Amino acid sequence: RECDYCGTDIEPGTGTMFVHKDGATTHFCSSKCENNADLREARNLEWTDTAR
Amino acid sequence: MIQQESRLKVADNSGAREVLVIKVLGGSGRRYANIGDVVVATVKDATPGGVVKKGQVVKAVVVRTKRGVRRPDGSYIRFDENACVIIRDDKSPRGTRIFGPVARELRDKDFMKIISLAPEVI
Amino acid sequence: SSHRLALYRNQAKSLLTHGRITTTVPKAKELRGFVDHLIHLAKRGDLHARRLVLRDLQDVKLVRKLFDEIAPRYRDRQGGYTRVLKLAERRRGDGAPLALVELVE
Amino acid sequence: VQGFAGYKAGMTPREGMETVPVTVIETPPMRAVALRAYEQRPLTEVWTDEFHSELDRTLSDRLDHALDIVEDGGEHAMNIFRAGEYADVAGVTKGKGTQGPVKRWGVQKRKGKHARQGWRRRIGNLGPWNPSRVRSTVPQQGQTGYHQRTELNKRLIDIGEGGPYTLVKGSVPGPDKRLVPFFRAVRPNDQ
Amino acid sequence: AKHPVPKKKTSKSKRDMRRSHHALTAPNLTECPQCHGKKLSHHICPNCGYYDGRQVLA
RNA sequence: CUCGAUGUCGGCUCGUCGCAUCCUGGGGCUGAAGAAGGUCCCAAGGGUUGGGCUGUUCGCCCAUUAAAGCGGCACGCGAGCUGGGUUCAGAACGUCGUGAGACAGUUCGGUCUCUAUCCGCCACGGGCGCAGGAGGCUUGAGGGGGGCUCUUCCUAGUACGAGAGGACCGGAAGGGACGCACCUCUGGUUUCCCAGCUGUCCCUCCAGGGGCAUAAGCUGGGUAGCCAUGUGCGGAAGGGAUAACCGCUGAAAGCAUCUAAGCGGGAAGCCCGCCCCAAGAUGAGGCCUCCCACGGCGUCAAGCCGGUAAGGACCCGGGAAGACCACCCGGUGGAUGGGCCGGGGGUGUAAGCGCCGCGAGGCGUUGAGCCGACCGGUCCCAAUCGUCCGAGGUCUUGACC
Repeated sequence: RECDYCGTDIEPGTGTMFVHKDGATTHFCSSKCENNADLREARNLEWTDTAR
Repeated sequence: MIQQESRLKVADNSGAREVLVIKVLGGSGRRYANIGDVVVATVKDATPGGVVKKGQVVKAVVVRTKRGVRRPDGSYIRFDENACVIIRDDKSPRGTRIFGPVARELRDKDFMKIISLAPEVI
Repeated sequence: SSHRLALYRNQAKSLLTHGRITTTVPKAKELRGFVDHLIHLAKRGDLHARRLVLRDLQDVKLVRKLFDEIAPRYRDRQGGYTRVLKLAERRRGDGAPLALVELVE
Repeated sequence: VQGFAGYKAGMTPREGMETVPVTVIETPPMRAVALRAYEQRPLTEVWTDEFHSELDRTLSDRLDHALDIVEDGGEHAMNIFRAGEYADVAGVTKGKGTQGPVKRWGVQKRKGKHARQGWRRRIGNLGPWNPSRVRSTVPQQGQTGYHQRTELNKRLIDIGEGGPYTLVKGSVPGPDKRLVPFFRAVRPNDQ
Repeated sequence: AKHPVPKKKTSKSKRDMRRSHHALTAPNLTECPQCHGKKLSHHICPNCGYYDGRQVLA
């Protein structure tokens, strides 16, 4: 994928994946993805695998 | 995780909305309701009297907790939310339908019923 | 905190000026490494390096003085550019086993 | 020396089939010093110098098979401990020190409305009026960090030599890496 | 606010006994490097400057 | 006994007994088949949950559970809180009183004090001891820790059973509270490590910084150690002596009787076993590995001196070792600190120049820069040189060379 989108990344040959309601999702990564993303609009996201 | 009066929504339709957590079901001591687990709480509020109704003595189980569940697969999983499903003494749901995904779990501790109803089980 | 630094600061400062002062055991034991460390930077020697060293010390004269001045007299070794020497006596009322330290020379 | 033992490698988990965390342990054969027997009279420890080079800087199976390696010349490679086994190890607590009746000993402290009142840590009480002064009962700020700790059901998973070393099933060696580890599988229950 | 205070004349005896475990122990000092004399085990001095390097006065 | 004064209710915490035992095992009983109850004898090990409303305990109610015990110790605990409350003056009502005041009727609010001496407890050092002087290793008498449990499965839906049900016996698995230990995985830390920021003073103008804005001014983040929300693990076997309780062999009662004598059965319980000390258990224990008889003085001079690095120490340098102390490793024939150096980790691509847009900025060089303890090299630095103390081998008896 791309930490869902968070093109950064973090935590070994395992990692981990957060998640939201509605069969929707959020595979995941670092404390730079999280919080931010968990609170607005992905599009606008830069740094990473979006505003790449 | 999830006891006294921590609240959690529905994903099925039983006719609920959210529910307060009385006891963690199992036996004495015990202090925790983790998906798969089964809770002894009630309605904090439920639709316009579908079939349940606000403030209704209840029985529900575990399927969504942002407490993060460590998968024997040294893996990790969690959710943006915390809620579960009602039940008929017979570990049997009511909501005819599901909502947000869930986790293998259930299966492991009995419930298929939802296991599949679920839009997606993670 | 802000004090740990400050110290290292003025001490690092004063020192380079003389190259061996009189503070107690520890005090010295540290002003070393640091100050020390700093050195190793005068050694690096450049835009950056300087922009640091100074960053703390704050002061052309020196800052430069060392980077150029001493730095060299050291360009060769491997850290240690300081020889922390304990002392014989002790500040009064107190009774603190002060000590002296210099730039190994 | 009746047993087998060495020091703490460290911990980490990884692999398996579901996955599982253990700990590494260092120790070839720390030679063989005499051997336990109270024969003809009182016998226990001799010393026919054959040790290191520094050591004078300070100068019936278990023990038995020993005879095997302790007469060989001294040393004795460790590892019967094989594939899937339960010895037991006795670490050394951990210079944790003298602490409050808090962690030292489970206990609830200064509640709320007074769970702060620049108040806090400090036991509740000692003894009643009539009973009698005190008991040797209620612990105290009973220092820790030095205890001769250990445990049980110590299952070893695997081992290999490259350097004689052992992989463990759940670490909790007690003491810290580079620490003094001694193992055994005492009155095992999982047997 | 004297909750707790002694309760029985401390007993000279004891008292002192207490003050007993106390005691000094002369500076372990050694003798000059070449300074010739007695110095603070490990240091130059108003007799030295040496050690190996003349880092002092007199 | 106490008024030259023992601070009283409930709560909190920390608990400790006891058994008439609530849960838990073992039993005999039943109008007990099963299953589940009832009855009573034996056993306290361990254990016996969240809320509610009430100052309360008590108590009723809510959801659990195997269970959700009775009572001791001034209905334990104020020199340990609580301090609501009954129990200072206010002041209120109601209430009696000509009144004044008043009330186990009520209602608002109303100053619980830093320095433990002794005994006592938990802890760590100092002696002095254990009669050569010496470092290393073990025994444990005797103490202390811990012991609980639900549920799920085959045996089996077979015994029983008209049926709806549901076994001893025998065996898997999971989980609950709990405790020991431990960072790997997880999560909380991260007072400066790294990054973005607005206000300001110095900085030289720009840039590039600097304190202060707590003791970091603010925000994002963050090893290593500590630490749970998290990791292993544990409460078991089994051995012996019993309760109650069940039997055998058989008197006295030529017939019976667990019975005095003889022999066995039988418990979460005692003893042992499993961990945790531990001979200062003055009965100072064992054992191995070192040291050898030095000086001169009136004596059973077991008294004064060089010693033996056997040996230790002190001083230095260091430790998840740590209040001090004691305890551990090192002391330049060293890698012990720091230093440097690679390595990892961490922050998100720097200072500069460059190239696009009036500017703001961007894009590049550049996953840059900068890096606090984490893994490991290298004598740059700093553990130089030096002291002190330390044995000799007490008396009797005998066993062997």
